[PDB]
Amino acid sequence: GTSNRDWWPNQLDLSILHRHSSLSDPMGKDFNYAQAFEKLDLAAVKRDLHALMTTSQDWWPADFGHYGGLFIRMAWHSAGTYRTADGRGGAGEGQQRFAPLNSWPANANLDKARRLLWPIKQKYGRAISWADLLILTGNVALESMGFKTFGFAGGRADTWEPEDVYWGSEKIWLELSGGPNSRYSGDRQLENPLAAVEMGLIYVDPEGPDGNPDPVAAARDIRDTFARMAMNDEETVALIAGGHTFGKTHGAGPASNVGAEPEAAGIEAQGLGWKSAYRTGKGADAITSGLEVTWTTTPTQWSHNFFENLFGYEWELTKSPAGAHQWVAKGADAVIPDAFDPSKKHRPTMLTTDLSLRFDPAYEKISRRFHENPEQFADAFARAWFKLTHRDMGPRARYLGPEVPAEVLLWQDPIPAVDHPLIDAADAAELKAKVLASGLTVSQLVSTAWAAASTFRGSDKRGGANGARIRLAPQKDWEANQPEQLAAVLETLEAIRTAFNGAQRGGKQVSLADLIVLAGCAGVEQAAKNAGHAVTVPFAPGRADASQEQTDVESMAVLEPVADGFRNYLKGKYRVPAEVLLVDKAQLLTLSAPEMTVLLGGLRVLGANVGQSRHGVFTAREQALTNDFFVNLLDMGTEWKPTAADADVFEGRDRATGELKWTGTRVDLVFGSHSQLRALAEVYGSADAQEKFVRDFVAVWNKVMNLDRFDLA
Amino acid sequence: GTSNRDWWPNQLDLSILHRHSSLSDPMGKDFNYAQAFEKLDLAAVKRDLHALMTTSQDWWPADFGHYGGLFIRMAWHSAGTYRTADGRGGAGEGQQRFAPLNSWPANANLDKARRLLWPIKQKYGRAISWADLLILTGNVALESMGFKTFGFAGGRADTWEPEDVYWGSEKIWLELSGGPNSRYSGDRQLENPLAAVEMGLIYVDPEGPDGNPDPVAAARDIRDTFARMAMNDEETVALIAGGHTFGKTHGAGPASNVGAEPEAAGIEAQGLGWKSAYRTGKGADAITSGLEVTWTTTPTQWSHNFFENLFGYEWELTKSPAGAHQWVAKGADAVIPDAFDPSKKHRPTMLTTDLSLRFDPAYEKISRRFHENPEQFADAFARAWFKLTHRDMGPRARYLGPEVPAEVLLWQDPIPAVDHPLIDAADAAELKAKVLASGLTVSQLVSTAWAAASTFRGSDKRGGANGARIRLAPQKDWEANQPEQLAAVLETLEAIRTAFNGAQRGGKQVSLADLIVLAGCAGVEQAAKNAGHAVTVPFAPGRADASQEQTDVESMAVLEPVADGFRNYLKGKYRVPAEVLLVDKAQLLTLSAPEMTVLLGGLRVLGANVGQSRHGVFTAREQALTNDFFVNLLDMGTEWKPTAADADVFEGRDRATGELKWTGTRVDLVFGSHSQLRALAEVYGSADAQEKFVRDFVAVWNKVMNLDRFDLA
Ligand code: HEM
Ligand code: HEM
Ligand SMILES: [Cl-]
Ligand SMILES: [Cl-]
Ligand code: NA
Ligand code: NA
Repeated sequence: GTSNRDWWPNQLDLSILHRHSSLSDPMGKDFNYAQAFEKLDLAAVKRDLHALMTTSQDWWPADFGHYGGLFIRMAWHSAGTYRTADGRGGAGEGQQRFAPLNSWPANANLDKARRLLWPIKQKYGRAISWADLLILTGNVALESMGFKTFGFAGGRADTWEPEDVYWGSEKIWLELSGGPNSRYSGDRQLENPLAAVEMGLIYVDPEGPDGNPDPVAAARDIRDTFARMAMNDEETVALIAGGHTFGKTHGAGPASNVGAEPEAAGIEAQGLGWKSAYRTGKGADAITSGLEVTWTTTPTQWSHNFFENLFGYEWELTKSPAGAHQWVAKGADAVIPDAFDPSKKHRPTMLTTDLSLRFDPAYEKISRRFHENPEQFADAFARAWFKLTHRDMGPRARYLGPEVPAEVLLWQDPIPAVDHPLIDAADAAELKAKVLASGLTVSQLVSTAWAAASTFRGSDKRGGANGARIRLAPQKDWEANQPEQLAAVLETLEAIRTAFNGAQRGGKQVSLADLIVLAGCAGVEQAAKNAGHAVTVPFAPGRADASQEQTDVESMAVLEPVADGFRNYLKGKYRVPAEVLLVDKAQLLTLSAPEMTVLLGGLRVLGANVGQSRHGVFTAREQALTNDFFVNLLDMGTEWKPTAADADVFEGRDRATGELKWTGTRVDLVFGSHSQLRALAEVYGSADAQEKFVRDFVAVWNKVMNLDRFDLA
Repeated sequence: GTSNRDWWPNQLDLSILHRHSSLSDPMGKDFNYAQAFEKLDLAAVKRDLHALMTTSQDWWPADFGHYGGLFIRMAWHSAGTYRTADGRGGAGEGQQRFAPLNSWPANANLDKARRLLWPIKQKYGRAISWADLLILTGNVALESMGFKTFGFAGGRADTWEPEDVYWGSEKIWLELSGGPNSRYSGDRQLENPLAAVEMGLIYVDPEGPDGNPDPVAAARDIRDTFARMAMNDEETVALIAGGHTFGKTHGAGPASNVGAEPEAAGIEAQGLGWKSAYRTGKGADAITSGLEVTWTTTPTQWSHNFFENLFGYEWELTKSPAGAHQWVAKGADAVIPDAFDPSKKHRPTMLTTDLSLRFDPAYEKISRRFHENPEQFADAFARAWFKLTHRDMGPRARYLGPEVPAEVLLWQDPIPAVDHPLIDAADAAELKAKVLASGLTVSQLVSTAWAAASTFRGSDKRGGANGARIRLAPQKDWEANQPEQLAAVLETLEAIRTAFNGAQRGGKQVSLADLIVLAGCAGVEQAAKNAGHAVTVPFAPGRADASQEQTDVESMAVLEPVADGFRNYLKGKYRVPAEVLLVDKAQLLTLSAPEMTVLLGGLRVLGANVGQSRHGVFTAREQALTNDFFVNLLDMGTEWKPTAADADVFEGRDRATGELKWTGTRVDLVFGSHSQLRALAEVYGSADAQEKFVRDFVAVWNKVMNLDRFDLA
């Protein structure tokens, strides 16, 4: 059946903005997962999970009689898809249970792991999400095997369809670099936003880069991909060596014995995949990655044996029974237990990427320190495990249940608690009048609030105006934020703030975070008045100001908007067309297509463009809140053509005279070209639509202003 | 970016069930288009459209100084995509303005026609939909040129994204038959549900079948496609000759001059396409189809000159300036006006498909009668034009405005007026108790009501339980409806009805249509009580009973369910797997994926299967409304394998013992296989889900019962 994507494979895709509708959700529209979770008997769930660890099922027998290593890998892979570049992936949506991740080659046999958990899921129902369950199971696996975890938070609501993520452009699973759709160019430079070396891997190839078994070059891939997952060297070594303290890999026979992944399997497979024709196809005969490595002498118990083995032997390159590259300890005795036959022991083995932790010089120093100081290792691994499995959960306000660690961690972008009365409505009116009396213009107030609030992304719930980080490094210096203009607004607002706060009684004070937002609201009000409309814009106080010391400058860098169509900004030339980057930003903002449309057309007329660019400013009454963008964009009296200087800038001329009326970019003109966007623009450009436009603009403006307000959840 | 559809191109696509979300709709959740339309000054809109007909724009100059022919073609094409097989296509959703239909080669230059109407659309805003405006414009065209239309109804609400329609499997526009994705097999048998001879055409190729200019063979393709659009020979001849009374074709130069269709065009083309390098690119130089024919001596005035020319000349095969096959009158004088140069005239010309109306012997008889009696022609054309443009609008209850024709037409599947008091809540309770006391079983009652209500399709708003047509030919004899069992139920209900209605005063009576639905409601309540749960199922009276004489038996044939997964029914073996046909049915029923899931699982345990098949009946308490379908389907204690006799029937055995527990079809087991469906089944299969399951089942049951209830809109 031929589709629109077949005929016009490059047209923009707006269905990414309309996922996750109430239509696909089986829960009623008022269901609140946090409320369900908070009444869960978490202790009961944990007891059942502890029981499960050693309850072997014959359709996928437990190695060593204990599923803990399998479950650790399952939770690690749940979390492991995370990319800092866009915040997409991670554990927080339970996406391992849907395509494509349920069928990635690196997730082979995790279908079995998930299926082992169905009885517990069934028993507790909506009070524990799959998303929470995968991580809690990993925690219980660790605790069961003698490792004390740093804590756990619930609150990951389940989702009900696949998330739209760019995972790469290869058309072949596990394609090595340099193909027609390579993710690598130059000196092994991985394309942003990707954080894995091959399509269908988590981070790196366990055999080495492009299959070449060099530990030193593998380390370079490890460092790069883990950094793209928000992890530094100490965290990386702790996580790899911690995880590989447990369990084993599976490669008992040739890979050609393994059949179709879950999404390809027949209907009778009932959602499982990778059925194997090798011997019994399971247990002792399992094939998952094709590697056959068991790291420690006690694979079901926390130990310090990983680093003892890593440093205590020299290593020889060998092949598994499936033909994959791996390492075996020279001259060792058979000291590692077999998973099924108590009469069999094996020599210590390692992956190429495990050897990276000894042969990369920076990792070697950490590894040695961990070998010499095992308590350091344990604490680092516990902290890293917590970070790995919570890094996409957002502010601490979203963390639920009795095991949330009290310690505030820098990567959580912490926001101080408020410990004073908040401004009320009379105070808000007094502050908005002060702001408008200061001389700050509508363009300045809207631009500033926009810059502050629009760093939010719903993928990992980072960013937003809470914290007033716009005033700190690095946000204060981002080009899109117009650092010189920004500084002047902030000084004026800080003086208003100081004067208001110094006049108060009791402890009442306004934060700068709240004042930035409220000043934006006053801008919008003023713009509506400029257009002859009375409009009140809603404002909710309660934001606090974070410090520079609470603000990791290197972690904040990934929030920098290099493309922000809402301010007609593009920091450089990119291969993806600007209108696709606009839709991508709208998705991170949680906007629908109508919301993106209304928002952009209003911002253009309020003066929110970077540098005061006239591109898309289709009005003769700038700083007035009108639907002029739409009415003028849709006027067939104007003809548009690209400029000779720049094919991405367009000139709009009177059709009859030739006279220049406007200029615009691709992000402006898409609204007149894309047949779905244009249908939305037509609603707002109609004669009956001015009041609708104003009211829909205020609603979407407020939405953006509140995106990070989980304190009001 | 590689997508799930790239990796698994045959997996089932559930996003067809989740279109039209409140996310994508720019109007607020409370917008009601009928309430807007009812206050539109339709007379004023028509005056504006009348003026537009002779107000030429220089970017697309009006042939003859009159846009009427262009607008008639536009309205005809808006309607002309309709297929009776599934009800999909037609003018009722305004889909011409979205992909793919906006860019079909047969719709070339209708982009210009729609753009001409933006000022009016803009002026009247949400009070007239695009969908209604396209049709209205064609009526105003006709009226402006001296033709009396049959009437007009508003009420077609606009849509905001493309509909999911199977238009064929070809990957090339206008592909000739016999390719690797041919839509023809056997002796020129067009595959169902398609109603056009090539991809991107409306009905037929104007040059002849596969480009062969034989009018006799063309006539076969005309008859077949028009019948697949619900039009008979009289109506077909009336429509083709009626439409070709007006305007002209456009083929002034070679087609290689014409550029990209709108969806492929550059951003600067602002939604238009087919830009032409031939001379001025427009007006006297226009190229649309590549044909260059002007049919009558007065292309801007209704006449009977089409038939005067068709029968008063002999015709010679010729070529247009673009090389297309067309016909010219032998020996004729230059009597046809030129569209722009008042000093130039031309000989009469015709398409191959126009000549079909004289050289097909059946058409020739109708065409001669129309030639001799042009008043017969005018009335047939007006009736056909109304039917064409309204055929997908649904029951007459949906028809809005002051020009609705009072004549009731058989093709409307008309429902008599109700002229008596309706039953109240106490009456409904009395009737449900009588029905249950009669001995009719839960399975009988549920199956009967399901059979009656589930003929609805949202594509053209035909079918449903209103009318009690289940008791008439042909519904009473459809295999899926189990004719002998259905007859026994209907006799019992008719006796209850007679007794209740004979006891009343005051003229209160209950229709059989209502009692069929009410009795199904009693069954569902009884099933709930069998499970230990008291629930009330909502019921809304006001359906009426249609007669046999008010029922077109041949038009009702396309509503027969040949595949109904909700009753585990497949009338024969099809190319398309049964789970794909289930999703197709659910889309016609307007169900989401959660709604489809709940409904199916509940119908399985109520005894709704055709023939009392055990397939999918995963319960030991049949006729009790429980979630047993889901709990048993999801039990990993059961292993599934296809049977040797039939690869589409599966046995479920105990994994440990081999003992046979169940049988199922593809439609049952897809809920345990597809990863999104399985996620939904898991919710309803959980230990906390009995209350939810019952509530959600009752709600979707009531939804299905009420699909055709536009009297309650
Ligand atoms: C450079 C990074 C890493 C690579 C290349 C890697 C590679 C793999 C491979 C190839 C397997 C075998 C799959 C199979 O055949 O069953 C595996 C197993 C496993 N990995 Fe990793 N791993 C990495 C990091 C991690 C991390 C960070 C953790 C957790 C903290 C982890 C925990 C596990 C465990 C527990 C197993 C054993 C599974 C079982 O017992 O069934 N690994 N690793
Ligand atoms: C066998 C069925 C039919 C065929 C093959 C056919 C074919 C065409 C073609 C090839 C064009 C020329 C497009 C262009 O070059 O501008 C056209 C024009 C047109 N057709 Fe048809 N047609 C059919 C039925 C109808 C029907 C049912 C009507 C309306 C009742 C209709 C009304 C028109 C009008 C009014 C024009 C002139 C457009 C103008 O003036 O711009 N046609 N036809
Ligand atoms: Cl994601
Ligand atoms: Cl459609
Ligand atoms: Na994420
Ligand atoms: Na339709």
